[PDB]
Amino acid sequence: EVQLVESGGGVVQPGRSLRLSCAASGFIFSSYGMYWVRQAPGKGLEWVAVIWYDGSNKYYADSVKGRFTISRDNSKNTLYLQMNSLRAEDTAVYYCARDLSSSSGWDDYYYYYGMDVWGQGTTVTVSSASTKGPSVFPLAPSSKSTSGGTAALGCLVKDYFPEPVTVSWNSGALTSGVHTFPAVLQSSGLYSLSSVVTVPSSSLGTQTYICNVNHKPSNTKVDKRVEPK
Amino acid sequence: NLCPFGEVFNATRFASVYAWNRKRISNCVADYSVLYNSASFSTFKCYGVSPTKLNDLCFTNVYADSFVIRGDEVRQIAPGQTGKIADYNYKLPDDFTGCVIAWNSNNLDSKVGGNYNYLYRLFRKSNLKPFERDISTEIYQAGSTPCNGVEGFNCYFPLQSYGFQPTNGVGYQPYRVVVLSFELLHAPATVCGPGSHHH
Amino acid sequence: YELTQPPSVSVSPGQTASITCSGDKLGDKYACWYQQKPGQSPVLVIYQDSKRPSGIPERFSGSNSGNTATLTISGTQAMDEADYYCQAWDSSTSYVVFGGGTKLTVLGQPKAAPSVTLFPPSSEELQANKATLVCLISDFYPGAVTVAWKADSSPVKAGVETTTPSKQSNNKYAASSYLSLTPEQWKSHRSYSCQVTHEGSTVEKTVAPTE
Ligand SMILES: *[C@@H]1O[C@H](CO)[C@@H](O)[C@H](O)[C@H]1NC(C)=O
Repeated sequence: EVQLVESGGGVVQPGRSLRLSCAASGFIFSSYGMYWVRQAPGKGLEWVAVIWYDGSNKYYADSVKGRFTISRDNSKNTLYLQMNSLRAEDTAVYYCARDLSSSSGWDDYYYYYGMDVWGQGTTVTVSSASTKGPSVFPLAPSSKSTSGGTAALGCLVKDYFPEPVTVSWNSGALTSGVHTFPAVLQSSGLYSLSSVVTVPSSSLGTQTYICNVNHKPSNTKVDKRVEPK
Repeated sequence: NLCPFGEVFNATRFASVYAWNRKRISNCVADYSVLYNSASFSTFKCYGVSPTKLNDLCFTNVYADSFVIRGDEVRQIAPGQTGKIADYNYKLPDDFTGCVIAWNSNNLDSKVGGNYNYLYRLFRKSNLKPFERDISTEIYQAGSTPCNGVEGFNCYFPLQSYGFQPTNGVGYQPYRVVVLSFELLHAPATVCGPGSHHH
Repeated sequence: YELTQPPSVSVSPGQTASITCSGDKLGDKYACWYQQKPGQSPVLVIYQDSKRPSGIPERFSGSNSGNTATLTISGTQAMDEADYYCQAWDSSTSYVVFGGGTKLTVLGQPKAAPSVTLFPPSSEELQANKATLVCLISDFYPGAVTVAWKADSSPVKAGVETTTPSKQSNNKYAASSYLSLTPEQWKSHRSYSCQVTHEGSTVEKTVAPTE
């Protein structure tokens, strides 16, 4: 099986630097041009760099010229991207990709066609610190939720810099009617999201509703009961 | 050191045009005067550059594509030509900056009885793109019925051989060609003339 | 050098779908086409203008002429709904160029109007000296929606962050918008309103500091 595996992404502070790896297996790596391509959240694919089958020729996109360095160890089946002077607009998933054309080795000729193999990506978030856990506030169901067939209630999970947050209801017992939203990145640099559940109006007296929020990186866990107060 | 142009031009054997050979030249002092002052070249057309001031400039890379064609096909090694060669064998781009060099190789590539080592591509499903090279021996289908073995109704092998005999007409004699393309990327310039700022 | 694509293209299942890609003398270079479904890596569906990689369904075809490359999907299917990018590697300088992408949508569902619920700031958050209005939009099968905030029919300028639509479990879409306020300016307007626009049809919901 042909396989590319990216690694080395993470959270990193702007102006600092970081080295990504891409491990190839299942094809003769030393005989293929290789690419780095990135995708910022909710944006398109951006070409980053490209390197010849032997590392002789290297080409970079203008946005990263002078700051990034592409390289390969053909003996170790590996592609590297050295990212220096990281700006905030570098936050993205970074894919390594292989060109479908292979050089036989005999005369310095190479024509790039499509990129047929892609890794799964490695995520690089470049933010200015502030690794905090969230504050969870309840979104009570109001009197205009009460007069439909059913009613909505939720949890606001506000102001937590480590993007990864987990939100269940009643220790996972409550599953249907639940949408947890993607987070917004506030200009403050901190993330914030909401989870909501649609629920029978008449059950607001009997059935209790607690939302469970787990923010691993800050070792935060919060249960919050949503009453209709 | 001196750029190994000797190894490219005075090369003992040359390539078929369909499988044109490229040599990247880097990290050396290129004395271009040695070329344009060998007045043995039958064609020496340069596009976009000075004749001699190349001897003062530096380049990231110099690429030398080389091959053998017949004389009357040399006119096809130029921007925006059509013909068997430029369409199916070696296409130059329209914005080409570089030099085309050709000379008659009858005394080296013809032999009494005929030389059938130098080939060219006769059939292709479409035109080559600039600086593309194709060496597939896939069976060309001109007819309607698929071929999968060797030949059938209009199922031609795509390559044909030049027949280079010493007594062929000048237009049908073998010419050796070398195409120098110059590359100036935003990186260290490694191929330099002796009259540059660097030395 | 730029390659420019249509931002979105929708198509009913079974219909033919076409995505264009325009650039200067693009006919003189080879064009590739990549498919990317959500949370997946890209996959090559067309290379060399028109060639189709090994294992790619035959309904994917491609052309390139003049300055326009065109990806065509005959008999478009549910599993073809994705973002599609074109790409060109310039024969010169070995420079790679992607298109802006195209959100191909396959209409496998009937249009559904959004369900908007506006939450006023929780008293816990007020006791914490902040105030956040939460506008939750759910059950709109066509993904696109537009949000607009207002303080007493006067349009709110800043303090708004809005999510892009995301599939819920029933294959419909949902989105959220948040408006940040200090408790002063919360209490100092008669009402706030969230206006949600979906396929030309707008619905608004309103809250007041009193209620
Ligand atoms: C090739 O051989 C000829 C033989 O006389 C010589 O004059 C010339 O300098 C050599 N080198 C090149 C680059 O042609």
